[PDB]
This record gives sequence, C-alpha cells and structure tokens, in this order.
Amino acid sequence: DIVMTQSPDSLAVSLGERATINCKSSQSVTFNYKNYLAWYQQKPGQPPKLLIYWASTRESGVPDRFSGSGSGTDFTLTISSLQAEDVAVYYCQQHYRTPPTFGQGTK
Amino acid sequence: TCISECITPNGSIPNDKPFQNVNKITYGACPKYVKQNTLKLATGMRNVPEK
Amino acid sequence: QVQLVESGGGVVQPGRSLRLSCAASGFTFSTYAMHWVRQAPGKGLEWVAVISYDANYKYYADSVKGRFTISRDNSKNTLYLQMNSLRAEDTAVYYCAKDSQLRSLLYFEWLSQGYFDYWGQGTLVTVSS
Amino acid sequence: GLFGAIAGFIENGWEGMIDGWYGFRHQNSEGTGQAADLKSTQAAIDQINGKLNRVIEKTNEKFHQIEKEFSEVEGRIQDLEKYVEDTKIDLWSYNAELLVALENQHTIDLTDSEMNKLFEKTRRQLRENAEEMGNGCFKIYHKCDNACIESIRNGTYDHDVYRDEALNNRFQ
Amino acid sequence: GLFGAIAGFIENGWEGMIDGWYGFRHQNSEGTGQAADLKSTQAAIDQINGKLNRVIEKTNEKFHQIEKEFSEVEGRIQDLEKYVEDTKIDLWSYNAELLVALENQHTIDLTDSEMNKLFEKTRRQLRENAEEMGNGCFKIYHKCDNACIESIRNGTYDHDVYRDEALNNRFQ
Amino acid sequence: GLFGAIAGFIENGWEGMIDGWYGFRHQNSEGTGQAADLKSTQAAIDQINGKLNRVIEKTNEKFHQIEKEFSEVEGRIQDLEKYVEDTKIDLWSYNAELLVALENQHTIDLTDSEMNKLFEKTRRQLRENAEEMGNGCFKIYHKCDNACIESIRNGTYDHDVYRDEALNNRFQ
Ligand SMILES: *[C@@H]1O[C@H](CO)[C@@H](O[C@@H]2O[C@H](CO)[C@@H](O)[C@H](O)[C@H]2NC(C)=O)[C@H](O)[C@H]1NC(C)=O
Ligand SMILES: *[C@@H]1O[C@H](CO)[C@@H](O[C@@H]2O[C@H](CO)[C@@H](O)[C@H](O)[C@H]2NC(C)=O)[C@H](O)[C@H]1NC(C)=O
Ligand SMILES: *[C@@H]1O[C@H](CO)[C@@H](O)[C@H](O)[C@H]1NC(C)=O
Repeated sequence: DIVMTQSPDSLAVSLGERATINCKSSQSVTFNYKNYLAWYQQKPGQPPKLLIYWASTRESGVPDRFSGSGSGTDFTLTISSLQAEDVAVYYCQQHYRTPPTFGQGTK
Repeated sequence: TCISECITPNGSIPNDKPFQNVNKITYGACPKYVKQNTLKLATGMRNVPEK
Repeated sequence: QVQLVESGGGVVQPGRSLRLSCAASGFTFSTYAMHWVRQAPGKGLEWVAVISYDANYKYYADSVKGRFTISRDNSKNTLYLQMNSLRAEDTAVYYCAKDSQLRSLLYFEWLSQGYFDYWGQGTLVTVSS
Repeated sequence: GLFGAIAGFIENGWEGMIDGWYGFRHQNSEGTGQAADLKSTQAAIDQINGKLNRVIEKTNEKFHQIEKEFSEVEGRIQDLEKYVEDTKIDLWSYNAELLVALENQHTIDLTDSEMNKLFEKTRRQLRENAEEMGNGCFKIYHKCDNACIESIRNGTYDHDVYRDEALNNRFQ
Repeated sequence: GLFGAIAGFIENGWEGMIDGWYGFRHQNSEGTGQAADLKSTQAAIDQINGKLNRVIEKTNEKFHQIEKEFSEVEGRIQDLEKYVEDTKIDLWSYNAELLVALENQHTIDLTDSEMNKLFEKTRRQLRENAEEMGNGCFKIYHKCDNACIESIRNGTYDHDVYRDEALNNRFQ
Repeated sequence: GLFGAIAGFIENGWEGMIDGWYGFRHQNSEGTGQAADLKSTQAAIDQINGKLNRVIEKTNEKFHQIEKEFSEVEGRIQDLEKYVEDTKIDLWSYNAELLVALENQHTIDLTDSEMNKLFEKTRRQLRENAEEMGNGCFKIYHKCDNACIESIRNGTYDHDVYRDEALNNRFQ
C-alpha cells in the first residue's frame, strides 16, 4: 500500500478568489518522465467525473481556469477563482502501483 | 441475438485481432484475411530454464 | 458517447450473496481493463479490485481478498461482481469505472494501473438484517 | 540477445521468481534471499505493451467488397476477380509474417537489453567495492546485512562508507 | 533506447549545447566550460543522412492509370475498379506506417548507441586515472588544467603521465 | 556498427584469419601467434544460416495468372488488367527492397554484437589482471606463457593464481 494526504483538510474560500490543495504520497510517483497522479469531482450523490490527470493535463472536457503541477511527490492543484458550479467533494489518487490508493474527501 | 461487428458466411467473428483466417468473405470492420492460421507475437522475454 | 448503466443491487442480510452488473455502450469494451470502486458515506474513498481486458488477470485490495470473484463477458459487453459472505464495515454504494490505459497487461499484483477515466451510473448495497 | 545477458553470461533464468521479471539474489552473513526489481520489470512490460497496441489499430473498415466465390465458369472478368483477391491475400500474408518476425526478434533483444541496464545500474553503484565474477554475479568485498543490500536494491547505497574496508579486502 | 544512455543513465540533455549533438562539460581547477565532440556528432548525422536519402527515391510512374471516381452506378466492372484501388491504397498506407515506425525506433536507438560509444571511448583513455559516477560523469583523480581537459577531448591524453598522481588520490 | 566493436574500436580486420571469424593474436615471452574462437564463429554463422532459411520459403504457387501481354488495343478491361499487374509488381518490389535492407542492416549489427560479446566475456574472465589498451587489446600484467594463454582462450584461466603478480605490476 501507499499513502495520500490532502493537507490542509477542507476548503473554506469565498466566491472569486484563488486557492490550493496539497497532495503528498509515500513512495515517489514519477517513472520514465511521467507523473502517475489523477484527481476527481463528486457532486454528493453523483458518481465522480475526471479532473486532472498525469499531473498537469486538463480533463476530457473541463473548465478553462484550473491548473495542476508538481513532480515527484509534492503535487499542487490550483483553482483560479471559486465559481457557482464548484460545490462538491474531492480527492487525489495514484496509479503507479496496484492497489490504487485513494484519499479522504475535500468539501 | 448478440453483438459482433464482423460477419462472415461462417458467422460472426471478433475484430479484436488484426488478422482473420476464417473466411475471405466479410462484411464490417473485419480483420485482414491471411493464409496463415496462427501467427504468435511475443508478449515476454526469452525463456531459459534449468535442465 | 460513453455509457455504463449498472444493475442488480439492493439489501441482503449478513453472510449472503448477490451478483451485480454493469452495461457498457459507446466504446470497444473488450480492450480496456475494468474496475470496481466504493465509498462508505462521508469517510474515505476506497478501491475494490480490477479485471484485465484479457479476462485472465484479476487483483483485489486485501479488505475483500478471498471473499470476492470479479469477471466479465465480451459478446454481451458487460462486467459483474460476485459477493460471498458480506462483513460489517461493507455498507456502501458501488461504481464500475473504466481504466484509461489500453490493453494494460496486468502481469503482476502490483503493476502500474492507469487513471480512472469514466464512471457508471450506480447501484445500492447495504449488509443489513 | 544482442546484449548477451539473457541466455548469455546469465547462465539461465529463475523459475522461483514469481513477483517480477528481473531481480536480485544475495548470500551473506545473516542468510540468503531474493527480491524482484520493480522498475526494470515495469520498464520492459510498458514497452511490450505499447508495442502490442501499435501492432493492432487496423481492421479494414472498407468497403463494398466484391464477389469472391462462384456459381459458373465465366472466363475473363471472373479470372481477374480471382487474381485480384488471390494476390491481395498473398501480400497481406507476407505483411503479417514479416510483422511478427521483426516484432519478435526485437521484443526479445529488447528484454535482453533491460537486463544489461539493471546490471550497469548496479556496477556503477558499487564503484570500487565489488568485482564482476562473470556470471551476472558481484563479489562485494565488505560485510553486508539484509538492511545493507536492501539499500542496493532500492538505489540508496553509499559507496564511501564501505570503501576503506572493501579496498583493503581486495588489494590487501 | 536499447543502449540506455539517452533518457537513461544520462539524466537529461543539454539544451545549451548549440554546436553539436554530443560533448563534454568540465569542472577543473581553472573553472567551468564545455565543448562539442565532433567525430560522433558527424557519424550520428551521417547515418540519418543516408537513411533519409534512402527513404526518398521512389515515385510510381505508371501507366495510363485507371479512372478512379465515377459518375454512374454500373455494378460489376466498376465494383472491381474501385476495389482494386481501394485495396492498393490500404496496402501502401500500411506499407508507409510501418516504414516510419521502423526507421524511427532505429534512428532513436542508433543516436543512443553513439552516446554510449563516446562514453566508452573516454573510459578507455582515462585507463586508471578516473571512475564512473553513473550520471554520465567521471571523477578524474588528479589535478587537470584547461590544457589537459582539451587534451582528453582531442584524443591525445597520456594515461601514464598522470598515472602515479591518479592512484594516490583513489586508494590512500 | 551499433556496438562499435567492428568497423570502429577494432581498427580493421585480420586478413590472415582463415580458421574462423573471431580470434586472438597475442604476444608474450614465447613469441607471438593467432588462434580462432569457434564458440563465437558458429554463433554468428548459426544466425545467418538461420535467417537465410527464413528468407527463402515461398514461391507464389497462386492460381491461373491472367493474360499480361496484349495483342490489340481494347479499353476498359485490358486497362484494368495492366493496372492490376503493374501495381502488384510495384509492391512486390517495395517489399523486396525493404527485406534485403532490414535483414542486411541486422546482419551487420549482429556480427558486431558477437565481437563485443567475446571481448566482454574475456575481460570478465580476466577479473583484475589486465587493462583495456583501447584498441581491443589487453595488457595482461604478469608472465603468461603459451600454456597459460590458451587457458584464457578456451575458458579454463583461473585468475587468482596470478593476481598477486599482476596487482604488483600495476600499482607499484
Ligand atoms: C530504502 O532502503 C533503506 C535501507 O533499507 C531505507 O532506509 C531507512 O532509513 C535508514 C537509513 O539507511 C535505514 O537504516 C532504515 O532501514 C530505514 N528506516 C525508515 C524509518 O524508513 C528506506 O526505507 C529506503 N530509502 C529511502 C530514501 O526511502
Ligand atoms: C590537441 O589539443 C591539445 C590541447 O590543448 C594541443 O596541445 C598543444 O600540444 C603541444 C604538444 O603536442 C604543446 O606545445 C602545448 O601544450 C599545446 N599548445 C597549445 C597552443 O595549446 C595539441 O595541439 C593537440 N594535440 C596534438 C598531439 O597535436
Ligand atoms: C585449451 O587448449 C590447450 C591445448 O591446445 C590446453 O591448454 C587445454 O587442454 C584446453 N582447454 C580446454 C578447456 O579444453
């Protein structure tokens, strides 16, 4: 197994301002120039849709303003400014090693 | 009643492979008919066990 | 595009069984490794298991290992899960996702999977009597 | 292969290694054991994978195909209808037969190459502390317990700690 | 690639080497500088030249080509005309997509070899007076001026002159 | 060639070696001399003989071949009967020209590899008693007479017996 933080725990921002979560793993998650790490959105009672993947790529067809970065173990989401359609549960997750290891839940 | 893209006169085949040997008549997204009936690709290393 | 309508889940009492189902339309299903993913309400999100596109590689997370039996059919484009002897902290909803990686060769317990791409509609289960 | 590790200076492969493709075996003071190396395993599988996916994104979605079996003896047009398929099918076999055979000789020489790679990652760790026996085996020249060689396996080996000992065991 | 120098034991590449494809970077008593190694930057470019040139001459020049688009429905003779060309097309497309895929894999592996080749050219010159750190870097075991770095790079190093000086730094 | 053994780090080839394809020329107290290493020479020959036979297993035993010359000017049908054949020939040649190329490229790279493989296998066997001269010659650092030499050639050379002698010739 392998362990994923989301520190600090819960978000408490207002409407129209930047902010940042922080995901940390035990074993490193970089191998052959690719960073194995993907997040998710879950509007309570809807099964999750995909946010970032492989570290810093946008989702299938996601909003323009989100950003994601970091290498190795020290990753960092960054939302541009909190909008109306942004009131859901969140996680970070790795897929470098089976079993894929999840987080706890960001409101 | 089933699902299968490729139909031959012999009947439906799977197009997960690249090459069929079933029948040279097809209809649909059908693998390329070839003469051979088995062509195996390596999915692993050379196997060198003991005696 | 992609759809993943599920099936067949409700309540059943302790130490019992039910087989779940997962339809899949809108992508060549028989070339993508498939998952099951669960949450207990409010607490942490959790991983169940996986089943290679092959149909001949399966791996579980220790919490259900030795009780469960995952599988799939490819003429009828669907994924199940067979549950036998349900335990205490099991009460949860289940969700069939799609692995991103193409024909991932799951040759060993521990190999790098790919990120969870798409997600099924749902199914309700509660180990309760 | 072309590198002559696998089925080369590596006498023969290991049937008791179920958790990995390439990996380590020690003998030492404390006992003797075996572990897989996970990166070089994943390395190899991750190519053989993409390779496979590449070999397969094709299936002739074309296109109103022509008649190929026959009710009669018709002469000229029929003849060409057969020549045209009989020919295609000859080519498309050659194509297939070549493909596997290249793909396969590469798929082999590639995994041989990885076993070299692991071997050169390991020599370069043991700068002047070890010597190559010649059979994929290193003689370290210093006392090395199950926590020591674990360093080597997980790439965290410092060589200057042990240098003074090892050198003296080797050259004196 | 196969040889695992580039994208391998050599962490990454020098975006600020602009007179060549392979080379050296020093740190010595006199400071810090860099030079391209030409011989190897030539032989890597010289195969790619041939290779390209080989891939190119080649142009289908024949012969009163058949009609390919059609303004009526005619059934059989047409049905064949199209299927003849439709089939041909799929062949060349494959024929092509294989070539590029093949060539490249090789272009990538030969450029890799050339690096590892230059790595082992150096190693053998510095017979005993240095040791491979494994990040594509040596640690020469003596004092070496700009005149001695540039003497290594232009083939004219003399292991024996700095021999005695080398061994004391290593062992004692 | 990929490995740099032949046509490269080994200056040129020995025109006076007729026993085999890979060899050992020496110099010691008991004059000089040559000898061919067979375990290698076969190894290559095997691989060639092998691909030779892979390359030739086919003869297009395909049915009724249409008319390919023509006596009169006819039109649509004759036109398609030429286009079909013209097109066939153009591919078969593309295939044909690519086979010789890939195969030949490989054959070279393969014989290169075997040289290097010998040279490694030997250096390993010589653990700490010689140094790579640079040109694919060694410097054995003791008194190795024609007896001893062959030991190294046919594998039986036990390094420990000498070491003492050679360690002292190297660093004293
Ligand atoms: C790789 O393995 C090493 C050695 O087995 C581990 O090192 C840790 O820290 C010290 C320093 O050498 C060791 O004695 C312990 O065995 C380890 N302790 C703990 C608390 O982890 C370590 O697990 C691995 N290296 C890294 C950098 O994580
Ligand atoms: C290759 O470059 C070297 C390194 O600078 C050159 O070194 C000169 O060599 C001669 C003796 O051969 C000396 O007079 C000087 O030390 C060097 N002169 C200068 C101006 O640097 C040399 O020209 C080249 N090597 C050879 C063997 O010709
Ligand atoms: C090598 O050949 C010579 C005789 O020519 C001798 O040293 C020895 O018997 C041989 N070694 C082996 C292993 O046959």
